[PDB]
Amino acid sequence: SAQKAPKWYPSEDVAALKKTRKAARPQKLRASLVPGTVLILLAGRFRGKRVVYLKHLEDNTLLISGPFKVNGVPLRRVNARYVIATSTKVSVEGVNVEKFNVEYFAKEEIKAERVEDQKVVDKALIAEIKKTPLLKQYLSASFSLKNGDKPHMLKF
Amino acid sequence: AESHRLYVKGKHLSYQRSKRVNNPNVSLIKIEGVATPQDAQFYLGKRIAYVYRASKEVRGSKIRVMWGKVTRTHGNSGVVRATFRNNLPAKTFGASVRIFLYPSN
Amino acid sequence: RYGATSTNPAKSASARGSYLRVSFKNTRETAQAINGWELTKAQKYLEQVLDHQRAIPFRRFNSSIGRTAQGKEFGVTKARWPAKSVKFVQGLLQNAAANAEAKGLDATKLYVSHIQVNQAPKQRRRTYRAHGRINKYESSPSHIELVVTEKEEAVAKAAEKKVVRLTSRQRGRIAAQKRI
Amino acid sequence: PHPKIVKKHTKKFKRHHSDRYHRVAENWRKQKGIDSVVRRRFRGNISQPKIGYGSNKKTKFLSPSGHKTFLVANVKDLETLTMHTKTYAAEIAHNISAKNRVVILARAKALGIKVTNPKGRL
Amino acid sequence: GLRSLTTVWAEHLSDEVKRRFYKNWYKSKKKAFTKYSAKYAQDGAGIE
Amino acid sequence: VEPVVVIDGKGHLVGRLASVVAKQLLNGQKIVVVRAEELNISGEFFRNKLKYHDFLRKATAFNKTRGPFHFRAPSRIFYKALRGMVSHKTARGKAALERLKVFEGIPPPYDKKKRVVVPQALRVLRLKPGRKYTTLGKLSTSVGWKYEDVVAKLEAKRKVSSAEYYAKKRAFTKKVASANATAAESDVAKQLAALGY
RNA sequence: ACUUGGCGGAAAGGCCUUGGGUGCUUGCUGGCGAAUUGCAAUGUCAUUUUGCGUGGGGAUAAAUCAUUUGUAUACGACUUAG
RNA sequence: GAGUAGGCAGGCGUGGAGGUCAGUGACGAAGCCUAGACCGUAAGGUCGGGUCGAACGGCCUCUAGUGCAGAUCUUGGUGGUA
RNA sequence: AUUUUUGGUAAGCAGAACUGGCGAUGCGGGAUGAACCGAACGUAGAGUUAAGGUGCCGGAAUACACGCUCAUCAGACACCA
Repeated sequence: SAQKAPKWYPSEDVAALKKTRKAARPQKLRASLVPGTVLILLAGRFRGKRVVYLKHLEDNTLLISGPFKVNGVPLRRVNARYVIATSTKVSVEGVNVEKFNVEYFAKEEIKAERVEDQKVVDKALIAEIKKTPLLKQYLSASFSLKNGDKPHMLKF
Repeated sequence: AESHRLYVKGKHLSYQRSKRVNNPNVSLIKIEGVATPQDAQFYLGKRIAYVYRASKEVRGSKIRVMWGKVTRTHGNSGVVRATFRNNLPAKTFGASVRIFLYPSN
Repeated sequence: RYGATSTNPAKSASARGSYLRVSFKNTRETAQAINGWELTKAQKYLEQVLDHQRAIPFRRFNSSIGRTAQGKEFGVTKARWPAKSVKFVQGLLQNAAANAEAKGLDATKLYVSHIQVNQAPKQRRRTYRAHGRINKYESSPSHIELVVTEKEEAVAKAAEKKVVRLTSRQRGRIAAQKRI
Repeated sequence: PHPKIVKKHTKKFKRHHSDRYHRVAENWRKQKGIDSVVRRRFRGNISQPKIGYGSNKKTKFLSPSGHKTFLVANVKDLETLTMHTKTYAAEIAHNISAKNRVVILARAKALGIKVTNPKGRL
Repeated sequence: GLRSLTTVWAEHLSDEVKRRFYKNWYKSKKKAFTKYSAKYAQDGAGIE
Repeated sequence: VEPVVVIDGKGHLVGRLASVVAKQLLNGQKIVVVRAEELNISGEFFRNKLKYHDFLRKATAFNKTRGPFHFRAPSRIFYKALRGMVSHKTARGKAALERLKVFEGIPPPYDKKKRVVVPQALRVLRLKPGRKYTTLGKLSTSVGWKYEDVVAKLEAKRKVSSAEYYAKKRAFTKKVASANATAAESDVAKQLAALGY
């Protein structure tokens, strides 16, 4: 005997968890995020881009696409904690976003369907945009903080 | 074109200290262009990072990042308190940090 | 046996001198003046410092000893001419060089790679002090042992790779800058 | 399964003036001086062992693995942790011969008991 | 205070004042003010 | 805000400026002070002379070398008053004072750089009209500093050349303001006056 | 990147200023491209100290010791000489 | 939930002793070395690597010439001054 | 040590009364200090405060408000110099 013997060994049978009292409720998105708003992206590949808000998803992310023919941003998920909602809104009463769900962005080069349905939504968006002056050039241009610019003072 | 900025320029002033004793867990950060606690309350809960350059490529790049978040305001004159994932090293008193516009409003 | 060496025993010869009655402090300093030299420049230097042309720079055991101009060579102010030490290490340089020839090493590239002076057991005499006291009067002999190796260039060349680990974001940005 | 292990004081409790003097070992010894700054607990001196540092009773005697270490001499001693594999980690004693380590590691993997030491003694 | 803006010499410095700049003189090649003396190659352009 | 700030030390209170500059340097903002010989101290010339003579007499008795060095220049009087307000013995303090330069007058590169002031350390903004003040140009020389009128020559030269520069810049800015005024009553100018710019 | 005349000595090492050339221009209409960095991860772009091989220009020494002197010298050092 | 003097309790460590683990061990006991590891609030315990060469350990109990930094302590050795 | 109090010119002197402290006590403050102020202490996190402060050293208003003071020996926080 290098070590004598512990007489009591614990019951290595694992216990069940207590019945958790918290069910998932639908997200309270801030009033400033209305489908059709132009969002300044804050992080990722497309940080400091201008993007167009299209749909709220099941995953509490935003289905957005700054039309690929303005800023090279495809139909994408974006987190709402990484956007600054501008006070400028494009009319989105001519786009079928009902196609897109969470399994659409299952990861599992680019798929032919994904490129064509990008072009379908892009046609409707760019038709709505070209009405308002300078808004394609705005959406084309990227965002950056300059000197004298104080985020807390800057309205959007 | 020239500008690429998507953070505010913070500076590591000091730690939370007494007249003598210091608390290296809470680091005091001065944000550029903030005056009062009212102006500072925009930046409450934001993500501050300290970007610095070592000489050894660790996992792709020689640049390393020490992450934190703004906890609350400090004093009367718009200073904030920041807590970092790992505390700051103190040799960075006067070094710049980046105050990102993460969790947004 | 023979304190830590980082050289090749196939290309080395050594020489040992145990319980040699020389000032340990003087013979440590002659050894540290001669260390990392060619054996030819070393042997010549030890005959020069016997006939008072160059001096052994005393670096560690350099307490209240007279300054000298022959120190300026070594960037010191204080140097000396330990005849006894220089003669003992000369005897051990020669004996090492003989072993290095007997094994078959080119005597031209032969450079002293290791030289170490340890302390021997102290030899015991008694002096006689005022008011009828006895004191110790101790010699501090030396354990000298040196190594001479053949010089070889073309090393390091060393060592390791850039066995890199990346994230989806890193690898994606590499794939982007390539597409650009 | 276990709660995330915390240790309130990780670094060792070195005896005062163990750094200063060689006669003094760093094996913790209570400062019983009448003027000792370590005993009187002045701002800036070393910290002393206090029961309050005591590790959580659910995380106590667990390794980083999450297994209570059990010293094992021979196969007879290993064959006691058979219904206790989620609970313990066999550790061969320092004085066991290489051939006896061959037998234990064979039996350890055959029953499915985690071991911290050998290594196979190459 | 005052500071030396520049000093200009004559091309012909005697072996007297040349000896000044050496401590083992008679081993030297005595090359002091060779290039400076050769700055008088044309109508002392560097000097004027 | 700027990478390096340049402060015109003229018409400034020594200690007040020194405190402002001492905090800037610890926060890690590179600053140069110039025209350090036109600094000001509250109270008449004689009071600050006596304050200095009280400082002069303070020396190490047993070897007057290693004792407190009494630096006489107005730049070095400011440096003393600023090094007082920083923990110069610490590595942070050494690094903090490394971000500072002080000059008697406006030398090169700074001769053609923009010069700021610190309103909370201006004599004109702070001292009650009626109170008497010192000029570090007169005090510094009365206590030892030799280069009073070397700096007066070099400043008088710089101010002649910089008056010529300004007279050319202003003569030009007349043409720029006139052409910008004749750009108004344009479609673009009315759209800008609507957006506020 | 190159030329013109200049001006700057306080730390001027920088300011102007010609003609030219060669690029870009969001002053304004166009036409393609960008996805997959997958919902963020600094997501790398600045400024130094550089030896390392290339291929071009350029120049081709001194000091120390040992010897010597005595304007100097406890020893160094100093001043000499070859 | 502080604590000198002080009391009491729970343990850690050492030389031996009775019992037990049909304990470990020349395929390497004990000892020593280890900017290697793990456990313990701690006293301490355990493991890896080296050197080494003949014994030693866990546990339940018995027993004591049982734990050192101080005694201008003892013996022996070693220094700085040098 | 505040208060009452004897001797003594007096004392960081000698001797009493009640209480609170140091001794045996760390911690925040009075720059420093056995005794003063604030608070008494297992190991941590968060929040809030005490006494004390918030020009700079130094965390924190070169805060606001009404006055006074100019000193060729200014003044600046109780015990306490």
